[PDB]
Amino acid sequence: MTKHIKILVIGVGVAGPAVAYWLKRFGFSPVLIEKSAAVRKGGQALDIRGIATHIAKEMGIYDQICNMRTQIKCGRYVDVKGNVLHEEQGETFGFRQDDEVEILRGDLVEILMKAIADIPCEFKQSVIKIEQNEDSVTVTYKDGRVENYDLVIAADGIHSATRGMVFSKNEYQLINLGSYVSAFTIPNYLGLDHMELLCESNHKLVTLQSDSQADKAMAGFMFRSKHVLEDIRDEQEQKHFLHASFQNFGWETQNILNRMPESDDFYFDAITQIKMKSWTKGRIALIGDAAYCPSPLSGQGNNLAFVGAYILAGELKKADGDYIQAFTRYNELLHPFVEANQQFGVWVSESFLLKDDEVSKEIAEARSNKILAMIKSVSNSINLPQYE
Ligand SMILES: Cc1cc2nc3c(=O)[nH]c(=O)nc-3n(C[C@H](O)[C@H](O)[C@H](O)COP(=O)(O)OP(=O)(O)OC[C@H]3O[C@@H](n4cnc5c(N)ncnc54)[C@H](O)[C@@H]3O)c2cc1C
Repeated sequence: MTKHIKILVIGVGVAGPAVAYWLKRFGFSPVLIEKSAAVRKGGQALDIRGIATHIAKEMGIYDQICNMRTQIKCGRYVDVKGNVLHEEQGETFGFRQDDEVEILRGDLVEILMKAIADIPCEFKQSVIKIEQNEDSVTVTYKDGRVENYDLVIAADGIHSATRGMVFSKNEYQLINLGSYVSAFTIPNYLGLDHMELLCESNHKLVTLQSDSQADKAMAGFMFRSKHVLEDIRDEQEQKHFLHASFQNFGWETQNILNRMPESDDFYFDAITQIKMKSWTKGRIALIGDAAYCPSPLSGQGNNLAFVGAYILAGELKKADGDYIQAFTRYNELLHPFVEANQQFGVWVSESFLLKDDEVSKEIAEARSNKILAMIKSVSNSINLPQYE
């Protein structure tokens, strides 16, 4: 029966715990593994918008998520001289409305994990080899130990090890949107109070905010550049590149970068999308960022994770565990919605920053209203199946 189907879920992020929840709810018995020692605190702020809110509510975690929501009261577009060009309330500023809500990743994962306390999960575990035939998937762990599963569902992030292990270069594209993103936490030297400031130029923008930690501020950088690092993983090269890339930006960049060396949660990566004709191969399926990351410019990453988790578990349910039928349904039903939200992210990468002109209240406001409407449109551009 479905209960006795062995399913390995790799990655305790959003998609992994999400798909584990729905699989369990739909009569299956999944198990989770995680490379990290434990759930990482805080981190990037995730949007739960569109249909993802409906899924969250059915999961019985929506009120919990709201209890832990970000509490930015005010967002401001400012020029390099610190003048306020355009101001908006927090939710509107983040292009959210209605029941939509923003929550830090770590907080959301903790909530997700509490919702699946009955599901076996093993941290500090890593898969080093995967092999499958028609009957089974053989998983080799770090210590050389081996186990067999009927199915493996990998939710191990945009830099998916599993994707590289299972798929060839012809079976997926890493789509570069010609821009970089960086973020780190610093002392709230400005004394921001549940407020975010955003300053921008023709190719770059810098954000600075404080929210749930009063004596801390989260700095953000987004910019376009065709430059390539000799080693994109080299944190020292990242900080040198970022500093040199913003040396003449003005505004608070000097004050922010002066505090960068002492920040301990530094993050830097290219803005990238994962494009796959098929998210699956035999008994293995990718999900979440590993399968179809829409990049931070889309704001749809979380949305796609929840929807993917719901549909995949659903189609497996309807197929009574027949993964071949389910995986096909998984690819067909979900791709257009993924592609829609990915194209939105691409659009943001190409037209959010003013090409020629300097920002003003009129532009900031019109652009804000336009993005709010458009994101609402794409985030709801799928008709969610009812598996129950
Ligand atoms: C700077 C930034 C800002 C963002 N902003 C937004 C936003 O505003 N709105 C939005 O909707 N989305 C945003 N996103 C995207 C969003 O964070 C993700 O799409 C979402 O968390 C879903 O990710 P996931 O669960 O598929 O994988 P992840 O959240 O990356 O989790 C993967 C998990 O698997 C683990 N793992 C990794 N490799 C392995 C391995 N080999 N073996 C075992 N475990 C492994 C990781 O430690 C992690 O816990 C942003 C992303 C970034 C980087």
